[PDB]
Amino acid sequence: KARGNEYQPSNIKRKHKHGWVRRLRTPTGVQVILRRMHKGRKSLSH
Amino acid sequence: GADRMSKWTSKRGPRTFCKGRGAKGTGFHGRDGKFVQIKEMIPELVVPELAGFKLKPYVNYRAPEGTDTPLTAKQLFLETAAPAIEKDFKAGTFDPEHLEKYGFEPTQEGKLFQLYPKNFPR
Amino acid sequence: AYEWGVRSTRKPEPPPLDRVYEIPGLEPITYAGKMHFMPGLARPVFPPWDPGWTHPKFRRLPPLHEHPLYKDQACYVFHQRCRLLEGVKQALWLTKTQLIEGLPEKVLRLADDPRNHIENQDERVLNAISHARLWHSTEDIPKRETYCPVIVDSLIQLCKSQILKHPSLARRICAQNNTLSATWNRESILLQVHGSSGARLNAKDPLPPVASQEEVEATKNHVLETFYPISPTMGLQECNVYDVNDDTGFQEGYPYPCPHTLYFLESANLRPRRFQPDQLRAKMILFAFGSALAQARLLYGNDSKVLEQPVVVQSVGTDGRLFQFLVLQLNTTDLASDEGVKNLAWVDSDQLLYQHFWCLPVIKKKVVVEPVGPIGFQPETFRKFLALYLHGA
Amino acid sequence: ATSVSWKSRTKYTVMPVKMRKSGGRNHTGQIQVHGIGGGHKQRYRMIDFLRFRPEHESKPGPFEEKVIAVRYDPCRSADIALVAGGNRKRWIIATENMKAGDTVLNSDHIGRMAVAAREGDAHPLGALPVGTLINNVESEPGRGAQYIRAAGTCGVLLRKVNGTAIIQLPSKRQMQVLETCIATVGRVSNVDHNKRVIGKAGRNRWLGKRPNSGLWQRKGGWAGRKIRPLPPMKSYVKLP
Amino acid sequence: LGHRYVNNDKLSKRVRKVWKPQLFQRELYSEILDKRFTVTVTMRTLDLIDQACGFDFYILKTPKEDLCSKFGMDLKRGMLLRLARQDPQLHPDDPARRAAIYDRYKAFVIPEAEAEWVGLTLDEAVEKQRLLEEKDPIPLFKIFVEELLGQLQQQALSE
RNA sequence: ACCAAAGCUAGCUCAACAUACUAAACAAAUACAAAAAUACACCAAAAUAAAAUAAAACAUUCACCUAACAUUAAAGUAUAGGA
RNA sequence: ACGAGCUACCCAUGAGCAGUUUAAAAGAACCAACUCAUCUAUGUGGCAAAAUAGUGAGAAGACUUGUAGGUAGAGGUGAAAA
RNA sequence: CUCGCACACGCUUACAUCAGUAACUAAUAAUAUACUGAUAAUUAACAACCAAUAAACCAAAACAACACUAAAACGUUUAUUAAUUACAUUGUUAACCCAACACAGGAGUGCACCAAGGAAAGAUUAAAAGAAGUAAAAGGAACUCGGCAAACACAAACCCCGCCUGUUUACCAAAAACAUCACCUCUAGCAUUACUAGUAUUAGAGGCAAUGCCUGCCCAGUGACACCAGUUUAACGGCCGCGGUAUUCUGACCGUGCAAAGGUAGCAUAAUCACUUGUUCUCCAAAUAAGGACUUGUAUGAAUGGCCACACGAGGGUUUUACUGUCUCUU
RNA sequence: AACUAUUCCAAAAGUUAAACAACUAACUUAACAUGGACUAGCAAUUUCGGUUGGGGUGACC
Ligand SMILES: [Mg+2]
Ligand SMILES: [Mg+2]
Ligand SMILES: [Mg+2]
Ligand SMILES: [Mg+2]
Ligand SMILES: [Mg+2]
Ligand SMILES: [Mg+2]
Ligand SMILES: [Mg+2]
Ligand SMILES: [Mg+2]
Ligand SMILES: [Mg+2]
Ligand SMILES: [Mg+2]
Ligand SMILES: [Mg+2]
Ligand SMILES: [Mg+2]
Ligand SMILES: [Mg+2]
Ligand SMILES: [Mg+2]
Ligand SMILES: [Mg+2]
Ligand SMILES: [Mg+2]
Ligand SMILES: [Mg+2]
Ligand SMILES: [Mg+2]
Ligand SMILES: [Mg+2]
Ligand SMILES: [Mg+2]
Ligand SMILES: [Mg+2]
Ligand SMILES: [Mg+2]
Ligand SMILES: [Mg+2]
Ligand SMILES: [Mg+2]
Ligand SMILES: [Mg+2]
Ligand SMILES: [Mg+2]
Ligand SMILES: [Mg+2]
Ligand SMILES: [Mg+2]
Ligand SMILES: [Mg+2]
Ligand SMILES: [Mg+2]
Ligand SMILES: [Mg+2]
Ligand SMILES: [Mg+2]
Ligand SMILES: [Mg+2]
Ligand SMILES: [Mg+2]
Ligand SMILES: [Mg+2]
Ligand SMILES: [Mg+2]
Ligand SMILES: [Mg+2]
Ligand SMILES: [Mg+2]
Ligand SMILES: [Mg+2]
Ligand SMILES: [Mg+2]
Ligand SMILES: [Mg+2]
Ligand SMILES: [Mg+2]
Ligand SMILES: [Mg+2]
Ligand SMILES: [Mg+2]
Ligand SMILES: [Mg+2]
Ligand SMILES: [Mg+2]
Ligand SMILES: [Mg+2]
Ligand SMILES: [Mg+2]
Ligand SMILES: [Mg+2]
Ligand SMILES: [Mg+2]
Ligand SMILES: [Mg+2]
Ligand SMILES: [Mg+2]
Ligand SMILES: [Mg+2]
Ligand SMILES: [Mg+2]
Ligand SMILES: [Mg+2]
Ligand SMILES: [Mg+2]
Ligand SMILES: [Mg+2]
Ligand SMILES: [Mg+2]
Ligand SMILES: [Mg+2]
Ligand SMILES: [Mg+2]
Ligand SMILES: [Mg+2]
Ligand SMILES: [Mg+2]
Ligand SMILES: [Mg+2]
Ligand SMILES: [Mg+2]
Ligand SMILES: [Mg+2]
Ligand SMILES: [Mg+2]
Ligand SMILES: [Mg+2]
Ligand SMILES: [Mg+2]
Ligand SMILES: [Mg+2]
Repeated sequence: KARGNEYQPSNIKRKHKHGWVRRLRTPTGVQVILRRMHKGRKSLSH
Repeated sequence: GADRMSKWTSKRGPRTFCKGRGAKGTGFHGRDGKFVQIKEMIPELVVPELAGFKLKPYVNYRAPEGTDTPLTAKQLFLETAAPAIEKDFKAGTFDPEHLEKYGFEPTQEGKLFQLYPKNFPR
Repeated sequence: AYEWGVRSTRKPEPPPLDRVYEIPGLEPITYAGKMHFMPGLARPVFPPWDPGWTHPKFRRLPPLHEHPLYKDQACYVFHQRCRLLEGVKQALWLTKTQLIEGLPEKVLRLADDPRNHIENQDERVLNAISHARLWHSTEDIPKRETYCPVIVDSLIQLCKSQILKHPSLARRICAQNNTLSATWNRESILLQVHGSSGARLNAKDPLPPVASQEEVEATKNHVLETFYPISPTMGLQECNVYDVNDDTGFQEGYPYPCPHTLYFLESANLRPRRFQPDQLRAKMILFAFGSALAQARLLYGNDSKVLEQPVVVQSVGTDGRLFQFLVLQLNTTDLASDEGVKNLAWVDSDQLLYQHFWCLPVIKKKVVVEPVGPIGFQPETFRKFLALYLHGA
Repeated sequence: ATSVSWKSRTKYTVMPVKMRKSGGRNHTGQIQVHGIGGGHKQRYRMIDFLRFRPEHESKPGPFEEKVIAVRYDPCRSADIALVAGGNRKRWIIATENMKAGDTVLNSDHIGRMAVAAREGDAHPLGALPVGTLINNVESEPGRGAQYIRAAGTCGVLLRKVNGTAIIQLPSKRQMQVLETCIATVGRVSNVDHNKRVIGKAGRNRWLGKRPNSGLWQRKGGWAGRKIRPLPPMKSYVKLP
Repeated sequence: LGHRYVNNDKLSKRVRKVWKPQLFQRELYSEILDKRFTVTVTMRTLDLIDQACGFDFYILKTPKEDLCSKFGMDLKRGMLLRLARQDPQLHPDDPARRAAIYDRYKAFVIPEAEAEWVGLTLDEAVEKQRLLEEKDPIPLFKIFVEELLGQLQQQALSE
């Protein structure tokens, strides 16, 4: 009906989807971390 | 958009999220669900009697400093093992097999405080 | 045969061992040196781990056969929670016992004497029912787990109040959760009734035998019913580690040595977690029997003999709305043979203390049709209850 | 991702065991089978489909069991019976008139004289008369029953040749088996299961059946009334 | 792994195509290793064994690049070791058989230091060399004691 | 007269050289939901680059296009190509 | 590569449905909470990148809803509206 | 005037005390829960963390007496071992979250309907037009595409289409579209991850839409079975003419051509090319509307279903009553 | 093309006679599974010549 509230916060969902452990379990994720490390990001992951 | 930067802490999550602030565990969970403390895991402060002794938190200003010599393995070898070794080689009683009389320890696993895997905090 | 695991579930078979382990006289090179997995190197094989000092909690479970009490004879145990498939039939056969419909006439005479009633019976018992079923809790409709023990204890108190008139009742003491182990051998099958019942009323002085000799000798001629396809052991616990010693929950020199009444509550909310009335009857048969057998081997001894002095024990049981009354007379310590004198049991079954209960007024078309309280009340069942409590005096 | 199947329990129990439906999804999570999901919640009763199953390997002989109760099953169309003998109970598929408090024989023994067939009776095929009605039919001896388990179905023993039975499946196809294989004698329970009338779409949903698609497909060549000569006879007999 | 034209007309579609070797399960007997291995081989492998006149022959007589298998190289490392060692455990009961077999392969015999490094991946090699080089660093009490004995014997010999 | 305006520094760019090539900083904590001392396991893996585009369309083809061998010529020659 | 914290459909696991009418918790009836979104008027850089006011439909069911999981773009999902 | 207190989730100090506010936040001020600074603070009993392995148990929750069908969440006991020893660790503020905002929107649960929470108006004036409301003489749909909206009304009838409750295009379509009980075709003779721990009264792939009466003729083409023959239409799809005849219009009959069969029953100016505002009757003072009949519709028509019917519908049409500022004609 | 099923030849494992007449061939095939074909399914890539008293239809080139 009205839109834009699409983000409904959960810490569990957040850290399961985007968390450090999640990024490190697949080789693709590890490449994500690696890219951000390269670009010098302050936060590599959630 | 949540918070990425701020550090993750027990204050942040759900009820199910409990993460200590880094104190060390003193025990385990027992039968009744009640928690059991092991007297051995709780640090026992060893405190000497301070009353009868003379030293203070500060030093007199006119008292001199000294030439700064960092203690080396060598100097410590010379203040302890060197007099005894020279004494027993000059007497011909020196035994290259057992050095244990001079204070050398072959292995660390016997004694209470071991140096290499480092059994004691402080 | 259709096997019941599923390959997908069962713990995955070990990875096929590295090819370098097939070559004779060759030392494989493994990552075991660097203390962590590396690709490019062969998988190390390790000895089953032996932490030279054993830790009580984290050790592997000791295999059962290592126990000191281990025996090769399978012993069938009956504990508090076992259901018998054929309840009273099996119970009887394991107990070598004949069944009689009513209660002993001693008890009925004890029950029908107008002297033996409380002050106002209907008033007090309707109150104990209302209390247990409604008033004892803060909630609208209390569960069975609370109200069954509450009603049995309420009735125990209504009876206990009679200690004024017959002051022999002070010779009793109540006990909760005693170890009971009664081992006996029946027809090449080893049986042990072992466990805890809920509540046990003990007396200082024993109970007078309730069957005339005509009944005992008429019991000598009775043929035990048999269920052919079903083994009589069905529903018990096959057990390879057990002790054979006669044990009643008390040590030597116990001031109240003689078991009087056993109380069995069924407090569980769900139907399937309660006993069928029949299985309950079985339960209290076998447990009454063990309780008796214990004494019988204390006052006489392990020798198997017919008894010149019969032991008598009682038992009551409950839905909390439904009561099972039992009196047991143990005449025999030799159950090995089928052919001798049989023990006796009187069972008054399915005695309703009340029909139904309403904790809220039931309302139809905006009027009050049925008020709050019990529907129907049998003073009879409480009368029998009182009798069985009064059997000593 | 990966899901584990609920179908892991090693030891047989008569007690109902809890199970997880998965509407049509394979272990990857994709839809394999369409139109399945969300029925009533169900427990599962383990059924022993090997009818001849000696309790102990010590006494091999033909044994007899009592029927305790006959209960509805959520998992299959037939009604099932709780059956106890010796120290053991099991769920078996109930034959049409099987009732509580009953006696049922399980036998591996053939003989020259055949047998007068009751309902709950399980016999090897070779031991039966040649016109008998059979259900719960093994394929290879020692395998366990697969064929003819559905509600109110019955096959028929057709003939016996060369130490081998030839039977007629409910689809009216013929099946060749060793005569050493066990079958139960009779029609399976609940014969009116055919004539049940689902009243409302809701009722279908209770059975865990999601509606068909709304997409309109034109009928193809596969459609029409095809009259095919009945298929050749399946033989599970392995020739030397 | 490659591409192909359909019909072999250059003017047709160009299509990715991969040609796979036909594999067989075959058990082979090694003389020097006295064992039967169940191995997946090709018909080309069998023809090469045939052509080199023995299994063990084919494995000793072929260079690393031509076998292409880590397993072939481990087989070879094994029987090469068994040849340089003259390992008695080959045929424990019969020195006749043993000398007989060790005889025909005498052309390939290499010293021992070479023989254990033959079939190794660079990883396995680096590991091996790390293990031969493994030493718990020597206590400074030892070294200081030897310096002291040197000085004391040179103080004893100067007078 | 307001709003404004002016600096010349911070550093950068491109090469040269060069040793050789994952800087600095590690007390504790860090792959539980990274930064949470402490319990019986599992662990791990590879398959051709494609297309936009050029051919005035598009179908075979289309340099370079994350594979060390540079430089002066031979030579835009021999050859290859819906030639 | 990243996305199913919105939405489609599932899986686990919880939670709600008062009064009235009926032999009945019958995808019955009246009507709240609840869920939808009929018709009109407002509003149209608005309170709002879909709302407000009235009015409506369902309201023990193919019902609503919380939490945790799944399916991924040559795909998924779909009581087909591409 | 009334969305109140708490918890979960989520937010993270925005909370508290003192002081300050020229300017910065508040869409203005006054001053301050929101701007500034300094100083403090939520204390476990609630909550999180908080055993395995064998063994007996077929018996729903619904006030549970006992049952219904869709067959149902939730544990006892017995045995074997479970470090045994005060005080462990962590959540405790708020006026808060998702919507770029101090947003009339979105937000689970338990109790409350007030005892708790709050303020529609910065100050005036009382022009037009606009919004929201209350009332209205006589009339009562004459308004209008339509009784849209409104009403002191809150009733009855008849058609079309869909059987029904349900579902759908989040943000222009809620329907006659989809699904659906039922009926039908096809395809399968079977074992450890789907179907399915199932086994042809079963399971998939579809079609059509309950019920009732029915579902006519066609296998030549195109499919699909049968690897060719041959079989199949509740498979894709098809189901005709010209001439001569009863005094006369018609044509039972006659001739002949072509087809695989030549459109059967029914219904019909239809939601059905055009002709079309077909023709007639009823309804109205008056009707291209509505209903009823006639009806070649040469382009209806039988599970791409044909015909009747109950009940149902925020579906689309028509009548009557009543009601009314829709309108006469505005105040 | 790939892939999914079908059918076939070859590959691979085998098996039989010592074959027939007078004075070498033939057959076999459990699951995998390769090379080359066949028939379908599911698909992949690519394109909609121009003129035209606007385009389309017709006409033309
Ligand atoms: Mg957004
Ligand atoms: Mg962010
Ligand atoms: Mg927390
Ligand atoms: Mg919280
Ligand atoms: Mg404590
Ligand atoms: Mg099912
Ligand atoms: Mg059933
Ligand atoms: Mg269907
Ligand atoms: Mg359809
Ligand atoms: Mg181009
Ligand atoms: Mg160009
Ligand atoms: Mg182009
Ligand atoms: Mg390219
Ligand atoms: Mg050429
Ligand atoms: Mg979700
Ligand atoms: Mg209600
Ligand atoms: Mg309803
Ligand atoms: Mg509204
Ligand atoms: Mg209004
Ligand atoms: Mg409303
Ligand atoms: Mg309503
Ligand atoms: Mg309604
Ligand atoms: Mg998810
Ligand atoms: Mg494309
Ligand atoms: Mg798609
Ligand atoms: Mg459509
Ligand atoms: Mg924020
Ligand atoms: Mg403040
Ligand atoms: Mg301000
Ligand atoms: Mg609070
Ligand atoms: Mg104002
Ligand atoms: Mg005005
Ligand atoms: Mg107005
Ligand atoms: Mg008005
Ligand atoms: Mg008026
Ligand atoms: Mg008009
Ligand atoms: Mg007009
Ligand atoms: Mg209206
Ligand atoms: Mg009206
Ligand atoms: Mg009206
Ligand atoms: Mg409808
Ligand atoms: Mg939907
Ligand atoms: Mg819409
Ligand atoms: Mg919607
Ligand atoms: Mg609607
Ligand atoms: Mg709409
Ligand atoms: Mg439809
Ligand atoms: Mg029909
Ligand atoms: Mg119909
Ligand atoms: Mg037809
Ligand atoms: Mg045809
Ligand atoms: Mg034909
Ligand atoms: Mg008509
Ligand atoms: Mg028309
Ligand atoms: Mg037509
Ligand atoms: Mg059709
Ligand atoms: Mg049509
Ligand atoms: Mg109806
Ligand atoms: Mg509607
Ligand atoms: Mg209507
Ligand atoms: Mg509707
Ligand atoms: Mg006026
Ligand atoms: Mg295409
Ligand atoms: Mg191309
Ligand atoms: Mg063109
Ligand atoms: Mg043009
Ligand atoms: Mg033109
Ligand atoms: Mg023009
Ligand atoms: Mg043209």
